Amino acid sequence: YREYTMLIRDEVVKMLEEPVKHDDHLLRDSELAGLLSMSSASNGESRQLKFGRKTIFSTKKNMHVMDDMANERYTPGIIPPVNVDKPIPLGRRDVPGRRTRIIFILPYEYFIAQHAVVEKMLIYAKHTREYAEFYSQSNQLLSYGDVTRFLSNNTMVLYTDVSQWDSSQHNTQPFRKGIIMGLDILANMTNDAKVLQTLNLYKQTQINLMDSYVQIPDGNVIKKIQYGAVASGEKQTKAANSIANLALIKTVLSRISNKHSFATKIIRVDGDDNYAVLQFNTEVTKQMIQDVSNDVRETYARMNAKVKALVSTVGIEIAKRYIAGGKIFFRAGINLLNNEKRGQSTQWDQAAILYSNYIVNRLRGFETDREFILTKIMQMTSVAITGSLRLFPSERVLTTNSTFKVFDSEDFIIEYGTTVDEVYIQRAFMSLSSQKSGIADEIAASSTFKNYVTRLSEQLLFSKNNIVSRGIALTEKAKLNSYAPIS
Amino acid sequence: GKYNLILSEYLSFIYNSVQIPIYYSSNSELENRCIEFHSKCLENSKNGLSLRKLFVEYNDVIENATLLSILSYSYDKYNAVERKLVKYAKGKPLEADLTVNELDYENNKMTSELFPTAEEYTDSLMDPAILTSLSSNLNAVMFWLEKHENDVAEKLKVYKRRLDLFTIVASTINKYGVPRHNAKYRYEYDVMKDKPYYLVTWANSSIEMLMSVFSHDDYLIAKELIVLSYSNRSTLAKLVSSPMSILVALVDINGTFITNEELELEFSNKYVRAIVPDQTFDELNQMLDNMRKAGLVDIPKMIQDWLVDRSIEKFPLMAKIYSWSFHVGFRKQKMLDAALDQEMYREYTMLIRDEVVKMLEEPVKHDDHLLRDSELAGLLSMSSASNGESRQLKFGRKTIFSTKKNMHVMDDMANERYTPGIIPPVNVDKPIPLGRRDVPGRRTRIIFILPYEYFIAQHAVVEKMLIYAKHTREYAEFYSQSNQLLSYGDVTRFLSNNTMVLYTDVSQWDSSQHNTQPFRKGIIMGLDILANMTNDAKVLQTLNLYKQTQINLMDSYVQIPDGNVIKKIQYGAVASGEKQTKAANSIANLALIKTVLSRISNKHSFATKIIRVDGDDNYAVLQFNTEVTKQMIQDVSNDVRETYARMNAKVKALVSTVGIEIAKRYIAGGKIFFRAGINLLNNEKRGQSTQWDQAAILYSNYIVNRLRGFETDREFILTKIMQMTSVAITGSLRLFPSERVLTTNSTFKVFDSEDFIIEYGTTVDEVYIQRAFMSLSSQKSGIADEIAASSTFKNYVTRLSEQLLFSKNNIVSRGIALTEKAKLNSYAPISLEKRRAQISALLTMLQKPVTFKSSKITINDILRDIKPFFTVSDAHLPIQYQKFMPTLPDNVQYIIQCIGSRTYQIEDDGSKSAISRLISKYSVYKPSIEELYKVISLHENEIQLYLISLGIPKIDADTYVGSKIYSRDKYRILESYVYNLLSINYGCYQLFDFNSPDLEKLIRIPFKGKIPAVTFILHLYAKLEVINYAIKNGSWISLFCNYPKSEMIKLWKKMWNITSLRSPYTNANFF
Amino acid sequence: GKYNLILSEYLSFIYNSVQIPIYYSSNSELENRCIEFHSKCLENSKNGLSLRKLFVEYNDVIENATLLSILSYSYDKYNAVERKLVKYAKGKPLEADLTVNELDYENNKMTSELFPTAEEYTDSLMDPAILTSLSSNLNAVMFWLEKHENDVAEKLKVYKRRLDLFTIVASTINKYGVPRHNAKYRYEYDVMKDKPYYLVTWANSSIEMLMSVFSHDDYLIAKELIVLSYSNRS
Amino acid sequence: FETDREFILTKIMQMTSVAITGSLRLFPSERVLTTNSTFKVFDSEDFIIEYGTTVDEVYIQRAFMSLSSQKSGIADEIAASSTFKNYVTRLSEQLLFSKNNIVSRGIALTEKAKLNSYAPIS
Repeated sequence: YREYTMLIRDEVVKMLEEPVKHDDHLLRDSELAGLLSMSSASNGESRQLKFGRKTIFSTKKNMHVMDDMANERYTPGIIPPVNVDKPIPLGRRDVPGRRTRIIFILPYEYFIAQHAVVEKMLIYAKHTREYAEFYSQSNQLLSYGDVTRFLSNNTMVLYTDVSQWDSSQHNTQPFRKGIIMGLDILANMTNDAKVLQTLNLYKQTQINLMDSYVQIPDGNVIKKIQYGAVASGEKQTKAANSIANLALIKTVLSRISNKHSFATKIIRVDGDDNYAVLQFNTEVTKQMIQDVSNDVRETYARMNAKVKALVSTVGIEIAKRYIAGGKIFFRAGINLLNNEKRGQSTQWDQAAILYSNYIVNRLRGFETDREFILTKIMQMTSVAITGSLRLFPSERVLTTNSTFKVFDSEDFIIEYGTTVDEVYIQRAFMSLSSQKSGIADEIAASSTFKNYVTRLSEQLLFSKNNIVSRGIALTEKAKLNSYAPIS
Repeated sequence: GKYNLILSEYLSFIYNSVQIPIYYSSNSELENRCIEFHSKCLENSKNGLSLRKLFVEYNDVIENATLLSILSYSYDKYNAVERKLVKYAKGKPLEADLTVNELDYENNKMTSELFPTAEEYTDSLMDPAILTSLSSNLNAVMFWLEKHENDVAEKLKVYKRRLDLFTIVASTINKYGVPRHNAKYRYEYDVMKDKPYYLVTWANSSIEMLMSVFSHDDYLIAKELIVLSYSNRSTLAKLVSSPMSILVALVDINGTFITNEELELEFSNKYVRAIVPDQTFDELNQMLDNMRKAGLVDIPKMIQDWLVDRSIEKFPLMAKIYSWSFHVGFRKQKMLDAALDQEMYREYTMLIRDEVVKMLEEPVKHDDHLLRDSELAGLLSMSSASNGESRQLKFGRKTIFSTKKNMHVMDDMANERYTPGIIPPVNVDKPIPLGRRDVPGRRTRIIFILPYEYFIAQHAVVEKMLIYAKHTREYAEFYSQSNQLLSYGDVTRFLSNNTMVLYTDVSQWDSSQHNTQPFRKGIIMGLDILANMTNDAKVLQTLNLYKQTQINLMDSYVQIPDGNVIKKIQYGAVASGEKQTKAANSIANLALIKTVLSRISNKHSFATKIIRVDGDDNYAVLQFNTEVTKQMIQDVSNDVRETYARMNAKVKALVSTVGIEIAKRYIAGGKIFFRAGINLLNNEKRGQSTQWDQAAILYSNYIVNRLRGFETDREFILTKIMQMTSVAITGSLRLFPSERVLTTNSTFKVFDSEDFIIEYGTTVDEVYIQRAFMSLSSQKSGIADEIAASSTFKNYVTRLSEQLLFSKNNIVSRGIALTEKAKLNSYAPISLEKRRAQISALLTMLQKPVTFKSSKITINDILRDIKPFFTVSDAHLPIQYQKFMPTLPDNVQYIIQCIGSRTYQIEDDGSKSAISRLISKYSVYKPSIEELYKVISLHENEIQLYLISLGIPKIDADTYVGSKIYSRDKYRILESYVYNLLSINYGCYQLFDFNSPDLEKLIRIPFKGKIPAVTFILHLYAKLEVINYAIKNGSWISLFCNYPKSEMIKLWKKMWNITSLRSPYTNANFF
Repeated sequence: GKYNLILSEYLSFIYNSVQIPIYYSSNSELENRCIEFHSKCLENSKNGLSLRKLFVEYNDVIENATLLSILSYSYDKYNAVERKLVKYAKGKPLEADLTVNELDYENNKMTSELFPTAEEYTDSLMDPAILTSLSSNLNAVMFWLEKHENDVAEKLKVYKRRLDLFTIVASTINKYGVPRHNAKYRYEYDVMKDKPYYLVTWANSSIEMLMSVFSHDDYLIAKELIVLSYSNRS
Repeated sequence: FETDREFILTKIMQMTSVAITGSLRLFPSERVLTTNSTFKVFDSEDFIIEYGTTVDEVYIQRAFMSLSSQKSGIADEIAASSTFKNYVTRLSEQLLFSKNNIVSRGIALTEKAKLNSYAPIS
């Protein structure tokens, strides 16, 4: 894993080489940025809180910062240990046709110590084609065209399914070693306390992780076993995962070269799949593909990693898209009548979501009869005013472009008030669009909210910032509803 | 989307006895389908039948319509808390060591002890003051645990920690039972009588903290504070935080950002060795010992471990502690106790007077119109004036208990009582009532309650003072549009191995009985000097009246309560409550440091590189003609402290070479840090906000904390919003508003469906609902209108105008009336009448709309138009800027790493426009951005009269109307209005450099025509879109725009017809 | 933001017998959460159960949504004024020197004197003409005093002044009781018949002025005008 | 003259509230009360006027405009009699030549805007 981890570290450095020496303001003030980002942060345990003179069960990580700051408990410089003493709760992600995967549940100190670095990492990715997921504003079509591009009778394509490898206990040591090693190299590049502070804190996240215990339930009881594998839940997850996956293919591809001579035309990563089109100084024979595939699989095997290493000359399949016959294909299996998890959406939104799902499927392939969908919307939107009187909303109410719009009167086509009635109703609907919450206001009434906002601003403003200040408050008052008692 | 589904779990969790979702839609056919589905659902449920078949029979409704809210038919008692809590009462209750609080009542005794009788009890010492219940918090916490009782790996560990801790709360609460809350969310005497007085507030703080834990350290910290706080309620917060000041000095600086000539943060590679003297280390040991001798164990140990290497890389922890110490609650002691704490000043007072003069030197000689008409300006300002006693009033034929100072002016003017030339004496005869301000980890401070004559005699002078401050860097709080980042960069700037920094904590000095004489003498002396500079009666009248405020103050008695009785003691200290408070306080604090710094010079020779003030802290970086030695720092600090001592002033004078700490921001390791302790489940005081606004405020608080450091689990916050927003239509039927209703940008918007990211109606439904919500946005008050019907209101408005207008001012006149009709609601009978009435309209609103005569356009409508013309394509941005605010969540920090950040505020009021300056140069009136926006959108002929109507000279007024500058001014007014509507200055955006060269490249926009308006919005819309994508993806996207020339004209019309959406809770503005 | 919370004090102050906040939001998911929180709150209250647990279970609603209004379930009679006022009726009622007004009816006589019979009475000479009640003003004034009964330093002095003066109003009004207002916020003949005709308007003006005092001078002024106005009305 | 702002807030609280039952009053919130609309009573900070900046304010802002102007079952019938039609036409006949209706539509509402005054309509 010397070759493998070495690339992971090096990739980390490039992504953060120029910013570190210059002493990027983002790196220096990483704490404020991560703090601000919380709205787009993961999730933590549904802790207990008190604001003013009441109690709540908020699970949102941002609010935790509020309770902690207004309680002298807030201490980001000290990132909670994720081991036997204070293990990691657990979250999950289900998907049809695949073993269930777990999701960590690290506290907020972790997101804060990871937002700036990852964000800076992504910018590098943003302009690097190897990362087919980030590059520019690129859509899946660009990725599709790139593969067919070099396909010729003298070049074979190779795709993989490193999903299991990303959680292989073997992977964690290298993965963590490389990230930490790079942070070390970057730290010996600056003399800025703010940056070094950030460079160091990120390093610690990896060290605490190196040995992480999991609060795994086992019935109405909560067991507590160890865990030497890497899971998702960190900011760097999606970004760092790619770095590793890209690092892996580079390692396998170079090793196989020892035997056959090719030419790496393109190399790419995409979550749980990494591919590459390599050209050969001669025509591709069945024997050649069989040999390379074997050499590739054995190589993957040597690194003790479970993977689906296939090889072709005209097509590739991966989790997001499959190119069969030179044509681009997308899977179309989004369960419509069985959701993955019970979120916080409402029955109405549930329907608008169902219609959204239906359209995506129709576009991709699978097509549930539209009459059936209309029926569901009829069932899902209706509301009862009495025990023997339901009120089924009309098509105009349902499709008119508003905050309650569920679908379209003609799939793929969006209409806009053209008649007087549509506009008459259109202006009328906006009225009762945002109705205050007898909780979302009082919360901004406690010293906690005021201190948190002011505390964040005091290190963000100089003059009379209120245009900025007014927005930050609503930024929270827009997510706060999440909390059951408010939603 | 996860919020709507999550809410289902919460409801099913609480209720075990139906859930009738409600779907709406812009689509007309679907809408009838929605109504059928809804109607059948009630029938099925009120008949005890299934509903699975109905949902299948309405897949279109579920999948294609929007969820409007979820009805809940229940029939228990909402006493599920008593039953659920027991499962967690397995632990052993906590016993408070009633021998910890210096002040008896600060101890967590049994309520029946502190208050033997009901007429003696007063939740005035522990009131959460928040419109949410303890049972709710307990309920919310239990819901999370039920949901995450099976999580695995690290997620589980969070549960084990959360599970453990919560047990401490459940076990203790269980012993006394779960206190019942009344409608006013207060805690009466009967419930409280047999329970540990400080129980309810404690549970909120413990719940707030335990639901903010993730890593092991969070747990020890939440655990230690949770436990000690139960008994210690007067020094835990102060003790835990205290050492942070010394710690900042300890770490060196490996590369930091500074302030360059263009006053923008610039990355510097400079290195500074944090050298500290031996004695300073002992000072820190004592802080640790005091923490130790006070019960602490693990937290002290942590700092101890940190001190072995003092690596900024492991500093994040020290920060979590300082931020966490604040979430222990508010130190709410008895008013009297708070009140009780309260030759060589020639140099000191002399500077205070001189500073006062400079601020008012040029204006006085010229005879500034503001100084001359100070009475009208102060009168107009009343809306932004302090507060006075809730007097008794009569308007027309009724009676009211208004506390607002402006209304007092109305009663007095219409009663011949109004007499500003005679400012009420504030002594034994007519003492000063009292107000208060509580803060975690600090002795309670009092607030005067002077009448309105005082604000009026102080608005113009202070306002003129501030303008001077506005362009003077010494006052780090006022200078330009400066944000805290500029202040941060200035300190690191000169830091070198030949210069030591010095910070102070003059908070106590500002209230030291010693201070009042000098402070007042200097202000009065300066007024005397200024008075002998003019011959203008109006100005001299104003210059004199201000002087008197000081003289009446010199000897001020306080109406201090002492039980159900109102004592009346003296008071030789200065307090807040005057206009000049914040401004004058700084003058004094700056005056103080100048005095100490000059005196110390007598010994060592340095060079004052920078000097600054900031409320209760003042600092300075001084350079030395040689390398700084530990001995040198020890000597200077001593000389400084002794000097502060000579002036008999209690202060925290520290000294370092690499870091500084102060009340607003601490710079440890060359990196800028902000505290993150805003209590979420325990408010300071019971304002006039509503339950809904309370929630939007809570979410605001949560985001600020996340951004600063502390992070309460977002799921918990969602739960609170679910509890706080819901409203009952019957005694067994609550109506929980949906996620679309809650997050859609409106006057009821509480949060965002993705923190740090603001959405805008893009679908037909969002807009359909968006236009619908605006309707019932402002509902008349059967009080706020009649009040404008009495001769009082009419006389007051006319009286103010008669000395403000000449021509037909009504554009100005119409605004002034609403200016009052917008605050008037404050008065309980109006806020309560409007709030209660709003519920009937709101409940009905969800029911059935479909009939609205929309015609008004907003940002939602404008932005929706531009969307289709933007072509997005993957782009890439490298991370180049280092980190300086290490706490920022990774997704937020990433944007700064790529595009950078600004150390300035974006003009969002039009204050920097030529027309505004002209209106200000001659008239004292001040039209808002909205007024400037409406006025600018007028015809040249109309605009000319407006200026005349206010007083601008015709020669000058005519010159503007034509002039090229006016055209540009038309562009600037719109810019300020637009930025205001995008809160570009609040939230997390205030930390983003929106003019970043790096961000600008990602946007592509051809100039179809030199039309500054449209080119502007397309660009800003382009920038916001790219930033938001960055936050929600970690990758960048590049946008292209081919907006047709024809489309631009249609869009141009829309730009001057955008209305607003009030919701103030959204307030995230922290630095 | 202080207005919404202040309103809570006022409601809790007036009602002692529930308060069901109502939150709305543009966010759709939060909105359903708001509805759940609202629905459960009615059920808990109409069943005499707590609500502390529910608020914790809806922190998102309190913190992130907007307050739309605050419902109030009461069951008394809104006659809390009679009871609260007595605490302040300690002072000695004022007696109007009916020998001050050149025009007889300008004098603050007993209504039954100026208008012996009901068909003769006419509030046309003292009608506040405002759609607010005297009891409300009295109620509002009492609320402020309860809230600022412990203020310290100079703030307290404002209270002492406000406290003193108000007593003049409370003491005088108490002697005749607090006049009841009808839907039209007018003052009929029966209520007025045994009270100093110019009482209601006077109380409004006295209340308006005493709630406009701050400095010592304001007090003497509010005090002198308040007293002389009771008899002098011309 | 300055009446304590807290007192004024109290009056607004009393004056705005509305009862739906005999034992249930509905006190409108601060957002409902100060948000710039046809029901706006005051400002959350005297002398300063705000404008919807958050999504909620705008969401509510568009919603309030809806029920802003609700027809009067009297102000319409009045324009239905020959009297109103004759009066409008009579005034216009000596004011117009071509197809004036832009002007004509306004005159009618000019009256339909004050007509409410009449008690039975207000």
